[PDB]
Amino acid sequence: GITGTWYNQLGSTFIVTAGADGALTGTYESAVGNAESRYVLTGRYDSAPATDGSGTALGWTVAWKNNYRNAHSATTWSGQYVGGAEARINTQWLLTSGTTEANAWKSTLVGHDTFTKVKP
Amino acid sequence: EAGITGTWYNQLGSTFIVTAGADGALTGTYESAVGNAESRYVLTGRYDSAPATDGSGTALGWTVAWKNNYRNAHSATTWSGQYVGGAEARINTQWLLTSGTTEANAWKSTLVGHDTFTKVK
Amino acid sequence: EAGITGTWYNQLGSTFIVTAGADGALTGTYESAVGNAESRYVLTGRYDSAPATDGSGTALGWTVAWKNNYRNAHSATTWSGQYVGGAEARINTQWLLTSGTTEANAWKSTLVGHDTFTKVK
Amino acid sequence: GITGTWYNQLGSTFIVTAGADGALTGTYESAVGNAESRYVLTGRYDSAPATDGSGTALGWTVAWKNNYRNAHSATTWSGQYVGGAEARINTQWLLTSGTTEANAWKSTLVGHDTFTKVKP
Ligand SMILES: O=C(O)CCCC[C@@H]1SC[C@@H]2NC(=O)N[C@@H]21
Ligand SMILES: O=C(O)CCCC[C@@H]1SC[C@@H]2NC(=O)N[C@@H]21
Ligand SMILES: O=C(O)CCCC[C@@H]1SC[C@@H]2NC(=O)N[C@@H]21
Ligand SMILES: O=C(O)CCCC[C@@H]1SC[C@@H]2NC(=O)N[C@@H]21
Repeated sequence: GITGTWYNQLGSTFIVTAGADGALTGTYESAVGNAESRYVLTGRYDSAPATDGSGTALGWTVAWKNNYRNAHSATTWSGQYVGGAEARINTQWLLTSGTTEANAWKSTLVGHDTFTKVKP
Repeated sequence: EAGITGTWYNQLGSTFIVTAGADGALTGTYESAVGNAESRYVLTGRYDSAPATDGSGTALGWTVAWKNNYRNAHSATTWSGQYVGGAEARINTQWLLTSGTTEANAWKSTLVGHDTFTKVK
Repeated sequence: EAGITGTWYNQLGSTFIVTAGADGALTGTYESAVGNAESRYVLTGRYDSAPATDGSGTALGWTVAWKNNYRNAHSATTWSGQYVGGAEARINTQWLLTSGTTEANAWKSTLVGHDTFTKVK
Repeated sequence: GITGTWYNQLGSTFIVTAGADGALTGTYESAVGNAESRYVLTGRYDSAPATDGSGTALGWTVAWKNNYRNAHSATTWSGQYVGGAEARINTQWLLTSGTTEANAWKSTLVGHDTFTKVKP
């Protein structure tokens, strides 16, 4: 299932609980960037996916402020969970930093992360 | 926080009602004017609760999974952006809408776009 | 084609000069108002030369590599979007700006945004 | 170098020539979507990359019209070439379909393709 401890290709750790009615709640620890230790995350997932082989849509957010650091930024991940022997969460993400209006054009990074439950 | 909290409408005519908590939480409901959607959907997200004071926006994001007690689109949108405060407050965003797909169709699972929200009263 | 061909300016104040060829080619120059850029840069792209006639936009895209004979930013932007014709013609786009990075920094190589171009005369 | 025949994770074939001063010219054949046979592509790349280990920035466009089909759409790929024993081109892409104004919100797909010169 979605609940568990996940790792992406960068070595970041995503610990999440999927509530029965669609909540995602957990913590995120990034291996890269202006980040240290765990950050709060919240999100949502489709708690009644299609029964045709399709993945389960989901998304979550981290604001990059915790007791250690504040990067004045937030990332959202949007993607789908694909169950099976080697379960996967495939995502695309948007990292927005707070900027002035004149620099808003360069406020948002985009990328893609794939998660599995295999520990580095 | 008082800044973010409130009712907002985007260029499509969608409605965003949000509460910003002291801990960095965003909670509320979203009603989309378009797509496979009807009525209100739960949203949850996070914002920078101690932002820069140097004329920068406040970073934030939130998610809606497009399932409520009336419809299920088997999809989820995330919005990533910044709140720009002041008397004409704005939330400027980019978003990713992922649909659940089969593996063969995963290449076409995700739409991208941008929404600008205006605060109402 | 006559529609796309011309001079266009975006919300940043950047300048796009383009010629649309009968074969679907776009050629021209781009001058950015912002970033690690000065003067004009070559652009090349493609457009749908036989678009739908049913009130839909004309799909198109183009690339600028941010090297000219005056500066090199070691980066490239692609714009993907549609031309909306008529007396107030627009090109509405989303873009991806990739910088060359080391492998360890590749996760932060790409910016995303959106530009709207207005045709001038 | 960039010039050559490349394949992505979907099995699409990208045949390209990198001109000395920054042009990319070639053809693209997609394994998926509303597409058959080869399509014209053009793009640009950094013809004098940094000498610090960094990749070479590049991008290209395909409009999905050829003598067989017209999907009334265009894709742009933005990314970097990474040389070495197993050269790679890592990209993110935007696929815009012509739409009415009211449907423009759903006009643009986003994804990511990785290319190598290894034939399936
Ligand atoms: O530098 C920052 O502003 C905060 C840390 C951002 C790290 C990002 S989020 C997207 C990507 N996936 C990760 O696991 N880490 C980076
Ligand atoms: O069609 C779906 O799968 C569900 C509805 C998605 C509607 C989206 S979310 C991004 C954009 N902004 C809105 O206010 N509505 C659309
Ligand atoms: O800073 C760079 O690496 C080169 C200049 C990039 C400027 C970009 S491209 C997308 C956006 N639209 C513009 O008109 N300018 C910026
Ligand atoms: O369906 C269409 O509108 C035309 C074909 C699009 C296929 C795309 S482009 C991005 C992705 N990478 C590929 O190799 N194929 C798909």
